[PDB]
Amino acid sequence: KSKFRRICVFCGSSQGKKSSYQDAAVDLGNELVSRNIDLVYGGGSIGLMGLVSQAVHDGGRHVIGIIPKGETVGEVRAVADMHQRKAEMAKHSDAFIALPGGYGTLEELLEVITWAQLGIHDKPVGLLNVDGYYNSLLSFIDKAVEEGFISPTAREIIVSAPTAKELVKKLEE
Amino acid sequence: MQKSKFRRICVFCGSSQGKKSSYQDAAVDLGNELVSRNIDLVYGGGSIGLMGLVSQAVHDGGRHVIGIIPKTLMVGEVRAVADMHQRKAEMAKHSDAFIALPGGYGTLEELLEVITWAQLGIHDKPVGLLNVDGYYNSLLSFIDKAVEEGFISPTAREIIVSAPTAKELVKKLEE
Ligand SMILES: [Mg+2]
Repeated sequence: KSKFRRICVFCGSSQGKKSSYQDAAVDLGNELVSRNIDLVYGGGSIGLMGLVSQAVHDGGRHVIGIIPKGETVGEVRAVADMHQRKAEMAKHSDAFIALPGGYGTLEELLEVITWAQLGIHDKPVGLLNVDGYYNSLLSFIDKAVEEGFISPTAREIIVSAPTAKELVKKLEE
Repeated sequence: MQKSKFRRICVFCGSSQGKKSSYQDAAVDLGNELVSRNIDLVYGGGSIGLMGLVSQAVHDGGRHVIGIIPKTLMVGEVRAVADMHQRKAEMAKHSDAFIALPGGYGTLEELLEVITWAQLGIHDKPVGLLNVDGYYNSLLSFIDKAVEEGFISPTAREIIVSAPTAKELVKKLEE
């Protein structure tokens, strides 16, 4: 049995131009279903977001979408604002994984990393770096670990892998 | 004869001062740019790393400085709010634009949050990067990618303004 009851997945509300990223989202969803882990997410039915949330739901697992202020599958939670949204999503998950996404996923994925670095939480954090999507952002962190702004230890907060299967294999340890 | 359209700008940055003095000079020049433009500061609230260099530079220059700190722990004014989220909200509400000097996870998260809100149209405050010796080059390239793969609209990439010096950066923010 997985040490996680729920994993908060941040990802593209857009589907992207490559079916490769779309298949990853679906696979990640099936990985949660198989490992008996439920899904926490930002809600809605659009983009890689829809796929994984629908994939997890279709597989029979529980899905919770937390929105601020398309349709959200599973249990929906509407909160005050985007701050409360990130507050809530992070207060009910046992790990955070980001799939390729845009500014949205970045910020959320970074606040959580900053929170894990500051001690606020120690949940694992992972990047599903498919087709090299996150390569640069991943080198920038290194540029940040080289110049003196991020410690080699905090850099390790970021777990990465090219596929959902292997990716979860690392978070579980 | 010159007036900036900014009552105050918010500055985020590295808890450290970076390994290159070129980064420290950029934080000093940035504060001297705000002063030279009669722009006050909206920053965190410490005396270490780059934060200290830019806030003290603005203070010495005789401009107003406001630093918001989470009341958890513990120049110019000092405010303490409940949590880290209320911190960003105040800092964002009390400033006209946003700029980032080199920094780590926290700086990058403060930045992506205000940039993301501009994307959603919540606010229209300019956001800029003080690119010291190419520090953010790879971040700018990742975004370029996040534009080619269809996750960041061609226009949303233009939210991030950037330049190698504080003067060159504030001119771009002015528009
Ligand atoms: Mg841990």
